[PDB]
Amino acid sequence: MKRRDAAMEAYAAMQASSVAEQQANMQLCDQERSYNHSAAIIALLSQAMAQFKIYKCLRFRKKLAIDMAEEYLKSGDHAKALTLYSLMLPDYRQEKWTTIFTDVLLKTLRCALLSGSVADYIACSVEALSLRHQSDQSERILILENLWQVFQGVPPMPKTQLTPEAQALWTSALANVKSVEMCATFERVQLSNDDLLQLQLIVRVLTDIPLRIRSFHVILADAGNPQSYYQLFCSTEAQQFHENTQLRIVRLEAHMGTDQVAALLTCSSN
Amino acid sequence: MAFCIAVIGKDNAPLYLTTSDMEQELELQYHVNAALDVVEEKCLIGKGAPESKELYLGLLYSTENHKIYGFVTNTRVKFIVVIDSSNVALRENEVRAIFRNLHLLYTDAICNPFYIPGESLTSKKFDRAVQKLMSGTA
Amino acid sequence: AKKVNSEFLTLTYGALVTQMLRDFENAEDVNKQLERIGYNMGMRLIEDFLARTSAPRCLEMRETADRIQQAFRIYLNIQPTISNWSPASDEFSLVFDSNPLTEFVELPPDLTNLRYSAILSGCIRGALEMVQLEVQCWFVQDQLKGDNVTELRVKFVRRLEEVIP
Amino acid sequence: SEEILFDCLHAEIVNYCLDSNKEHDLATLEYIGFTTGYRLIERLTREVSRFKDELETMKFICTDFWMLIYKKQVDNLRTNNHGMYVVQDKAFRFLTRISPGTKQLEHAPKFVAFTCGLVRGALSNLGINSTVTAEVQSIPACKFHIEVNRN
Repeated sequence: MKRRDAAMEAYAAMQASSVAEQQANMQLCDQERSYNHSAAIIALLSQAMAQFKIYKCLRFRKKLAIDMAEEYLKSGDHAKALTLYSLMLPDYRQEKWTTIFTDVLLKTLRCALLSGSVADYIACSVEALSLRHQSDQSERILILENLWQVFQGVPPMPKTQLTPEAQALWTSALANVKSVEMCATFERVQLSNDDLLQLQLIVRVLTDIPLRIRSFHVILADAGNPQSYYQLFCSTEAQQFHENTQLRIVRLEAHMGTDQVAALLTCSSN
Repeated sequence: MAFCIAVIGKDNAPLYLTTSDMEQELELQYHVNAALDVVEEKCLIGKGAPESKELYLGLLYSTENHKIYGFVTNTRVKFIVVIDSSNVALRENEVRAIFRNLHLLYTDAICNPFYIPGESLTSKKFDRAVQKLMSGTA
Repeated sequence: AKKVNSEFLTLTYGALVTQMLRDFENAEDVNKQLERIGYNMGMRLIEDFLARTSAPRCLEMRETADRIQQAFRIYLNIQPTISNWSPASDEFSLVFDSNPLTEFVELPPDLTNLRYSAILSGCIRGALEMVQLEVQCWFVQDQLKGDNVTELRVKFVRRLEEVIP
Repeated sequence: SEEILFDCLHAEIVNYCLDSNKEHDLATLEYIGFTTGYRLIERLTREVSRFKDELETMKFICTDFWMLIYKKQVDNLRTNNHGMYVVQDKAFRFLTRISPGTKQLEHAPKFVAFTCGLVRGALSNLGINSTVTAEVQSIPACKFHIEVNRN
């Protein structure tokens, strides 16, 4: 890697002007230009990762994997980089190291936007939303509005940040792509013979910038039978079924501003 | 002589300030320093990183200008300073004394009833405790 | 090993203060609980202090000051230094460099009105009324509330007397 | 005679129990207390090398912690194969002051919580874990029935 960097400024100095032995240095410059492939970094880190796994090492393989992904970004092959990052977020989230987690998250969003993988884009964006208090507020707002845009098809505003090719990437997508922390509150689990339950779940929003209040759906849990706070009139359940009934929510179906979260912090049971 | 202080909980890190003797730690390895730790565990952990002894780790982990010296308590807390000096004329004895001091300062921040254990060290007092440690032994 | 056998007590006290503080929102409510619980505790403790120091009984505030600072010596292993007497000898001040019963309980809990030494105030008053000395107690200075020395104050209010044979 | 403070204070806790919860007593007392005792335990019999993992029967560490606090030794120590086991103690300090006649039995959970709430160790039977119930049949004779946080 240092060698590639050194090549960068070696170029730069070569642009300066270019009487004895200097042509040799010129062919040297050209030959190391041949060396600008720097996939050797990839191969070396490949071997390093394997060997680290050999002694039951996860993080050095994990960190060198982030190095692999970042050089993929320098390689421009953002696809493999986002594949790596997609594998690498879960372990960071389990690891809880709140410093690194957002630090890789911003890069992962960068890969999602360049790739146009709008599904991964929205998922990582909403997980960022869930706890985005470390970053600046207005940036959270821009993320949210871009998210709503892409749920309803509008491209995100950082047009200068985007390129026409990536514009094509994500305009092309969404043909298959389909479908802040809050809490589920059930007043009565283990139903008796006759009762009713209304909107008791409480949708707390950890984000400062409010989620826009338009709609929402809850899908009636099949457990047993198939069926700044905001408290409202939704109140789905109004009927009677068999007793000893419990409930459990898969996902928010969050139709507040967005269509749905696509990321599973819709806890089933806290 | 950058002492990246890092107390670790069971798994996560309650306090890991970035300070030394002179002034703040500029070098941008912090979150990935904690990532050095997550390779000090899940890798350089072996069957050893947790023990039932007041843990002398003379260089459980080493690298250029960055040398990790570790400690663990029966409560599974990970105590780690890093020797960020390729070498300086300080010998492990004062490092042992420093882990004594850090043990005591951490557990006296623990002495707070208000502060729930396992959370970010709120105490500006335990701060200045760590700060005097850094200003002295770095 | 065992510089302080009873460093346990201060952590128990911190547990009690935070438990109440969660229970009762107000610093004032827990102030009354601390005062009354100190009252019962000091009622428990004064008899033992008079079993050991075997004092005659306090008929003079200089004697009261010496007795109670001796009790602090023998109960909380602290050395309060009597000072700031009243011209009328009612007030005197007890100089605690380290409130023993607190070891960085919390310097900022973001809560003024929450006074810690109220347990001491309750103990001193309940003790005193066991020995027929109704004296009010409060705290002129308190390190935790931003001071450098924690200073209890007591002023001789009334001489209780046994009556109704 | 520093104990008298704690005897009186725990006595008055035995006094007030508000009806919201039985034991409002959270365990931060236990957590910070074992951390303090372990400040005094700056040495315990575990080898200098990190890999060779030796577990210290928290039974024994409980003995030592009593000597640091309860001062009198745990006597009859019966143990099942797995993390479930018990201590049988003829004398208990807070129940030494109550009449030995088995008439005042309720006052135990304040006792048994104090031996719970001590952070665990990864290697089992390492000396620090705690989750404990008590069944005091005879007054001085506490019966702290242990259950590990694990199985």
